[PDB]
Amino acid sequence: SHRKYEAPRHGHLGFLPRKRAASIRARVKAFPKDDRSKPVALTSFLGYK
Amino acid sequence: VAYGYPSYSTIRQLVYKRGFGKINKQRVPLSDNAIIEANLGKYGILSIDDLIHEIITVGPHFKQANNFLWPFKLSNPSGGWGVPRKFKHFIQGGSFGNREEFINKLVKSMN
Amino acid sequence: MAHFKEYQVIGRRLPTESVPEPKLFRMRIFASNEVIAKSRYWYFLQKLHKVKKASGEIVSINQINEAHPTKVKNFGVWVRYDSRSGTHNMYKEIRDVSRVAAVETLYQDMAARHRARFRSIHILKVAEIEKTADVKRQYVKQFLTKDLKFPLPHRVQKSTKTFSYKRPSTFY
Amino acid sequence: VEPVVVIDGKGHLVGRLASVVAKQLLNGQKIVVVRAEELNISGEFFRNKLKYHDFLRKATAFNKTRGPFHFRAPSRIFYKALRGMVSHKTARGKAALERLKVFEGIPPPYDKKKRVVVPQALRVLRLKPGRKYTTLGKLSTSVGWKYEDVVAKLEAKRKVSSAEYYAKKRAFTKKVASANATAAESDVAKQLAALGY
Amino acid sequence: ASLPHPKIVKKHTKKFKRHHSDRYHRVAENWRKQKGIDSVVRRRFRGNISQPKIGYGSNKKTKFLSPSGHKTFLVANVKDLETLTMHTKTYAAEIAHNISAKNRVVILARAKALGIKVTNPKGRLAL
Amino acid sequence: AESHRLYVKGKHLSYQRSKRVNNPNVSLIKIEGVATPQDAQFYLGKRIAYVYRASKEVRGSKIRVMWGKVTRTHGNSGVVRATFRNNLPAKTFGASVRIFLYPSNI
RNA sequence: UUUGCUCCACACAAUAUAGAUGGAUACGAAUAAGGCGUCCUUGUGGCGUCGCUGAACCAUAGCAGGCUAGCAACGGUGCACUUGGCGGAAAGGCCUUGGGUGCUUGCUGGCGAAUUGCAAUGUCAUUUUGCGUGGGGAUAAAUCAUUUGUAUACGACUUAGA
RNA sequence: CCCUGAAAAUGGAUGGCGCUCAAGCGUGUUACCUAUACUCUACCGUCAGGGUUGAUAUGAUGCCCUGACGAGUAGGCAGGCGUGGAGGUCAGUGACGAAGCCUAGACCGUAAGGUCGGGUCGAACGGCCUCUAGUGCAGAUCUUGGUGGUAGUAGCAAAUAU
RNA sequence: AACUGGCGAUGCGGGAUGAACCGAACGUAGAGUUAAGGUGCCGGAAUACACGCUCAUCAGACACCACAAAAGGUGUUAGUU
RNA sequence: AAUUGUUGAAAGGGAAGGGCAUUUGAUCAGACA
Ligand SMILES: [Mg+2]
Ligand SMILES: [Mg+2]
Ligand SMILES: [Mg+2]
Ligand SMILES: [Mg+2]
Ligand SMILES: [Mg+2]
Ligand SMILES: [Mg+2]
Ligand SMILES: [Mg+2]
Ligand SMILES: [Mg+2]
Ligand SMILES: [Mg+2]
Ligand SMILES: [Mg+2]
Ligand SMILES: [Mg+2]
Ligand SMILES: [Mg+2]
Ligand SMILES: [Mg+2]
Ligand SMILES: [Mg+2]
Ligand SMILES: [Mg+2]
Ligand SMILES: [Mg+2]
Ligand SMILES: [Mg+2]
Ligand SMILES: [Mg+2]
Ligand SMILES: [Mg+2]
Ligand SMILES: [Mg+2]
Ligand SMILES: [Mg+2]
Ligand SMILES: [Mg+2]
Ligand SMILES: [Mg+2]
Ligand SMILES: [Mg+2]
Ligand SMILES: [Mg+2]
Ligand SMILES: [Mg+2]
Ligand SMILES: [Mg+2]
Ligand SMILES: [Mg+2]
Ligand SMILES: [Mg+2]
Ligand SMILES: [Mg+2]
Ligand SMILES: [Mg+2]
Ligand SMILES: [Mg+2]
Ligand SMILES: [Mg+2]
Ligand SMILES: [Mg+2]
Ligand SMILES: [Mg+2]
Ligand SMILES: [Mg+2]
Ligand SMILES: [Mg+2]
Ligand SMILES: [Mg+2]
Ligand SMILES: [Mg+2]
Ligand SMILES: [Mg+2]
Ligand SMILES: [Mg+2]
Ligand SMILES: [Mg+2]
Ligand SMILES: [Mg+2]
Ligand SMILES: [Mg+2]
Ligand SMILES: [Mg+2]
Ligand SMILES: [Mg+2]
Ligand SMILES: [Mg+2]
Ligand SMILES: [Mg+2]
Ligand SMILES: [Mg+2]
Ligand SMILES: [Mg+2]
Ligand SMILES: [Mg+2]
Ligand SMILES: [Mg+2]
Ligand SMILES: [Mg+2]
Ligand SMILES: [Mg+2]
Ligand SMILES: [Mg+2]
Ligand SMILES: [Mg+2]
Ligand SMILES: [Mg+2]
Ligand SMILES: [Mg+2]
Ligand SMILES: [Mg+2]
Ligand SMILES: [Mg+2]
Ligand SMILES: [Mg+2]
Ligand SMILES: [Mg+2]
Ligand SMILES: [Mg+2]
Ligand SMILES: [Mg+2]
Ligand SMILES: [Mg+2]
Ligand SMILES: [Mg+2]
Ligand SMILES: [Mg+2]
Ligand SMILES: [Mg+2]
Ligand SMILES: [Mg+2]
Ligand SMILES: [Mg+2]
Ligand SMILES: [Mg+2]
Ligand SMILES: [Mg+2]
Ligand SMILES: [Mg+2]
Ligand SMILES: [Mg+2]
Ligand SMILES: [Mg+2]
Ligand SMILES: [Mg+2]
Ligand SMILES: [Mg+2]
Ligand SMILES: [Mg+2]
Ligand SMILES: [Mg+2]
Ligand SMILES: [Mg+2]
Ligand SMILES: [Mg+2]
Ligand SMILES: [Mg+2]
Ligand SMILES: [Mg+2]
Ligand SMILES: [Mg+2]
Ligand SMILES: [Mg+2]
Ligand SMILES: [Mg+2]
Ligand SMILES: [Mg+2]
Ligand SMILES: [Mg+2]
Ligand SMILES: [Mg+2]
Ligand SMILES: [Mg+2]
Ligand SMILES: [Mg+2]
Ligand SMILES: [Mg+2]
Ligand SMILES: [Mg+2]
Ligand SMILES: [Mg+2]
Ligand SMILES: [Mg+2]
Ligand SMILES: [Mg+2]
Ligand SMILES: [Mg+2]
Ligand SMILES: [Mg+2]
Ligand SMILES: [Mg+2]
Ligand SMILES: [Mg+2]
Ligand SMILES: [Mg+2]
Ligand SMILES: [Mg+2]
Ligand SMILES: [Mg+2]
Ligand SMILES: [Mg+2]
Ligand SMILES: [Mg+2]
Ligand SMILES: [Mg+2]
Ligand SMILES: [Mg+2]
Ligand SMILES: [Mg+2]
Ligand SMILES: [Mg+2]
Ligand SMILES: [Mg+2]
Ligand SMILES: [Mg+2]
Ligand SMILES: [Mg+2]
Ligand SMILES: [Mg+2]
Ligand SMILES: [Mg+2]
Repeated sequence: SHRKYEAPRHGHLGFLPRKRAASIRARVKAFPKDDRSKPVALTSFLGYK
Repeated sequence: VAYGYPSYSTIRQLVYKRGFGKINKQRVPLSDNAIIEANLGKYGILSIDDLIHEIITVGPHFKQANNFLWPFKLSNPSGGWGVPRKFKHFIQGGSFGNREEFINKLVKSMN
Repeated sequence: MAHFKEYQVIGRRLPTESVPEPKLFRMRIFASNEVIAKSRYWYFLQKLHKVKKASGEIVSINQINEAHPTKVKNFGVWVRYDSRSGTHNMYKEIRDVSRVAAVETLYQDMAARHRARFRSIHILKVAEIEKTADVKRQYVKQFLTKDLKFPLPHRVQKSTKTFSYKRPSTFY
Repeated sequence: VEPVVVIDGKGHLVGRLASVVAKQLLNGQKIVVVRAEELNISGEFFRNKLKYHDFLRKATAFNKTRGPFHFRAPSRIFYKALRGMVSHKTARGKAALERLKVFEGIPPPYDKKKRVVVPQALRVLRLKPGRKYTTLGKLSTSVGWKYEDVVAKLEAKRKVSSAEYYAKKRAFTKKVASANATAAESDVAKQLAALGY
Repeated sequence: ASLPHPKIVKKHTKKFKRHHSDRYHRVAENWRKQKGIDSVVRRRFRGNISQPKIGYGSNKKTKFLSPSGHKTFLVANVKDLETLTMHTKTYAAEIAHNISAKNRVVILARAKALGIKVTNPKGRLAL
Repeated sequence: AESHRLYVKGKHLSYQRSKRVNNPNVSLIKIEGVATPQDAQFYLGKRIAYVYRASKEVRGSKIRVMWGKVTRTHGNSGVVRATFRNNLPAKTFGASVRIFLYPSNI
């Protein structure tokens, strides 16, 4: 038939699949655009929560 | 049917090559002049070309001379049919009915 | 309907006791073989006279060979055809080299531009246009202007193997 | 004829190349297609953009992964035009396909081999002058194909090294047809001339 | 040495095997004709097994002839083996299956004596 | 010298077929450089070999041959029908094949 | 754990093979325009030439291509070596120096070929593996169990342990 | 001819790919592809027409020539194949191995079926002419028995505790 | 309801697909020729020939058959008064 | 017999099995004389 009362979907599909991840160190899928005029230094860093 | 007007040339080449006789049925190949003579000799006709003559002229004995000949048995035309669809009249670009002088070329391809 | 020949045809109302030598009418049929040509002759006579094939006879069927087959001519053409919504007369002009080679492209033009097949056309009249400037239609008049010339650009060559090692020209 | 046939896609109408590539494949002729991004399609870019989107919408409902896969790169579009002209689910089809390679640009080996052309799919010969058509690179890039700039970078450098290559070549064949002219009018040469050579 | 005969032409060497004899055990390969009303087989749909018909029957010339050229006749003792005495170019003798070992050697022997072929000349042969 | 080929190169294209049933009794042969079916009435009645390999040695080689003959011309493009001692495999579809020069007529 | 592993060398063996049997022979771009040669004021340049198919070009003669003599050249090509350099798109291949060496049908010779009996692919590709031989080179780890809890229904994850 | 008029529910269908001086539309010209159809030949079976008792060898419902035909449910008829028992007979087979059972070994038959090798076995059994019927199975939610997949699965958790 | 032809009881070739459409009705085979239908590739078979027409920001593409209409257009085409 | 264990050979990209035909592997008859 047709819902009855429209209402939004539970959950966000752009976080699929809900599997456990490859490793504990989630990966940087991206880095800042490069400004090759600045001095050079690292663009991320690591620590422990 | 497709039909029309045979020539002596294609009456000749039909009898010679595919003409058989009805001799107590038995669809009998012609192949010797004394096959004819024994059965159409009655009415004249004592040679294969005697047959041809009595056919091609519709002479006095064309009924028994004709029916003596067992219905001919042609192949599909060699060149093909020249029409694309056959079951229209000849005049309408198909293959049936009287096409006259041309019934020959057709026959001389099916023989 | 095929590759065309012109045929004069001649028939006459089968003689009777009290009317021997009936009157003889001729047509000029535009057909492919002599068997169609006589068919058309009767098709059209029964559109004018009280005849049919059943009661008449063809007196002579004779092919007519174009008089000057290496003299380009400008042909006017007169036609009647049936459309999907009624029937109508026309006039076209065909530039070619024999009355018959024109009747060929006519039936093609009628077919391509007006979706009309053989069965729906009637060739009212084909006529060699003597003096120029009686040439009414433009797609013809183009070809009658003095010292006419014209290139054939972007020329395209029929390759005889599947692969080529050049890279074509269209030069000419 | 040849062990492998290298095809310079540039200037070739998708389906008319796919058609001839399919047939060379199935008759046992290994083929490699290059510069697939420079491939052509009849109709202006919008019609072919619209067309790819129509494709793009078809997917398995309960699971978009199992359904039709849409590939963006000018070569995979080309392989797709091909594969559907091949009985590709048969043993024989997988056979014929493995004889085929498609690339963007002209990568190594094939940049030094000679690449060949297909007149019967050559747009400049096929299409009517004045029709509008589509370049597969632009069409790919507009639906997700990533590497359009990198390829033309890599190519703009290829076509340099090759002009040099050709340059030395044309310079040398000037000597060869030079030496070839001292040898003319000799006894040898005029004899060959008689035998057609 | 067998009387001379046209090339033996078999016509359909393959065994006609019952429909779905290959699909349920219960169903022997022993030919049976499909009498049901839908059966593709009975209907001769294109790609199903074919059925036994009288066009397949062998040339009366070569019919019954084994490879050699000899219509094999079954034999239980010398008396029977003797019925072939004036016929050896035409009629091999197959020893019957229940004939003992001491009695095939009488029969084998006598075969050689008289010039008759023995088809299964090895059964219970003391080797 | 470097070359020893006394035959013309060929390819095993299809069996004879309709749209939907084939006929392994005729194979159809593509002869290199033969284009019209005028061009291909020269190879009529020539003998054809599909040569191939195997792992069991036989009469003292590991090389085998299936022998055949061109028999008629097939359609407008210089393909040729041919029949063989045994029918060619179907795996051989798009495998090479030798049309010889014999029987000859020059 | 029975002297194993690996790169180069040859030998025998096995097992393959979607299908060698002279050579996949490199500008780019245009097509209502271009390639090549040449000249100059280096241009969107003058002048010449060509296309109309690779029907080309290169190669190709020699026991499947054997054994040998010489001449004219100083050219060609095969190989293994070395000189300098280029190529990262998948470079893994290209160009160059210099000797050594094989061949050369560029030309002129000596010798051989049969009997495979009038055809029977008449065998000369390249895959991968296996076993011994000796010419270089190399001496790990992962798992079970135990263990953490940043993990977990179970497997799995994450730690820790000479 | 093209466009507008022209709005539905999984994602998708000129059969697919794809095609634009078409691989589109109308029309013309040829060439070409291939049904169990047509033509010719071979073989099988059916029907028909003829020939042939003359002994001294083997079939007279036989032998020989000849022509034409061959779809099939329900259904008719025909000619054959296989079982249990019965009369006749082959002075049939067999403890030097009957019957049975096994056998991607062999041969005959268009087929039902028939024959043989080898293995296993242990007491009986068969050809031919006749006689006879409790005479042929895939099915009937068939009868009785045996066996699988399911599956080492559901589960083996009330009654406090060891 | 009528006449015929069919399907049923019938496979074969074409119509992708399909009881009835097209073709053609079946003993076992060989060689050939064809029907209906087709011949870019899938797919055997001319990316054949010739004249036109069509460019669609939801072109179009073969009977039965898997639908579209009135009404419009200064797109272009050829005709009429 | 269904069904099962072992052993041996072989095939297996969303069933299996079948038709015509041939490659290859294994196995076999007859026929030369
Ligand atoms: Mg709602
Ligand atoms: Mg509510
Ligand atoms: Mg990323
Ligand atoms: Mg990244
Ligand atoms: Mg023909
Ligand atoms: Mg001809
Ligand atoms: Mg025809
Ligand atoms: Mg048609
Ligand atoms: Mg004929
Ligand atoms: Mg008429
Ligand atoms: Mg009228
Ligand atoms: Mg009219
Ligand atoms: Mg052409
Ligand atoms: Mg191949
Ligand atoms: Mg899917
Ligand atoms: Mg596809
Ligand atoms: Mg293949
Ligand atoms: Mg063009
Ligand atoms: Mg049989
Ligand atoms: Mg049954
Ligand atoms: Mg039914
Ligand atoms: Mg059924
Ligand atoms: Mg005995
Ligand atoms: Mg036994
Ligand atoms: Mg025994
Ligand atoms: Mg095939
Ligand atoms: Mg064919
Ligand atoms: Mg064969
Ligand atoms: Mg294959
Ligand atoms: Mg193939
Ligand atoms: Mg392979
Ligand atoms: Mg280059
Ligand atoms: Mg330049
Ligand atoms: Mg220039
Ligand atoms: Mg220049
Ligand atoms: Mg200067
Ligand atoms: Mg300059
Ligand atoms: Mg200039
Ligand atoms: Mg060249
Ligand atoms: Mg040499
Ligand atoms: Mg010499
Ligand atoms: Mg010297
Ligand atoms: Mg030297
Ligand atoms: Mg790299
Ligand atoms: Mg690569
Ligand atoms: Mg590298
Ligand atoms: Mg040297
Ligand atoms: Mg040499
Ligand atoms: Mg050799
Ligand atoms: Mg070692
Ligand atoms: Mg330690
Ligand atoms: Mg139009
Ligand atoms: Mg859906
Ligand atoms: Mg549609
Ligand atoms: Mg189509
Ligand atoms: Mg199309
Ligand atoms: Mg057309
Ligand atoms: Mg012609
Ligand atoms: Mg043609
Ligand atoms: Mg049929
Ligand atoms: Mg037949
Ligand atoms: Mg009688
Ligand atoms: Mg019947
Ligand atoms: Mg019977
Ligand atoms: Mg009985
Ligand atoms: Mg009984
Ligand atoms: Mg019993
Ligand atoms: Mg028992
Ligand atoms: Mg056993
Ligand atoms: Mg067995
Ligand atoms: Mg078994
Ligand atoms: Mg058997
Ligand atoms: Mg037997
Ligand atoms: Mg036997
Ligand atoms: Mg035994
Ligand atoms: Mg026993
Ligand atoms: Mg006992
Ligand atoms: Mg008894
Ligand atoms: Mg009885
Ligand atoms: Mg009972
Ligand atoms: Mg039953
Ligand atoms: Mg049964
Ligand atoms: Mg049951
Ligand atoms: Mg039962
Ligand atoms: Mg039943
Ligand atoms: Mg039961
Ligand atoms: Mg039970
Ligand atoms: Mg169970
Ligand atoms: Mg348990
Ligand atoms: Mg449990
Ligand atoms: Mg419970
Ligand atoms: Mg308590
Ligand atoms: Mg009807
Ligand atoms: Mg009926
Ligand atoms: Mg009913
Ligand atoms: Mg009926
Ligand atoms: Mg029917
Ligand atoms: Mg069909
Ligand atoms: Mg049809
Ligand atoms: Mg029709
Ligand atoms: Mg396809
Ligand atoms: Mg084809
Ligand atoms: Mg649309
Ligand atoms: Mg709209
Ligand atoms: Mg819509
Ligand atoms: Mg469209
Ligand atoms: Mg209509
Ligand atoms: Mg349809
Ligand atoms: Mg209205
Ligand atoms: Mg309207
Ligand atoms: Mg209008
Ligand atoms: Mg009007
Ligand atoms: Mg799967
Ligand atoms: Mg002998």
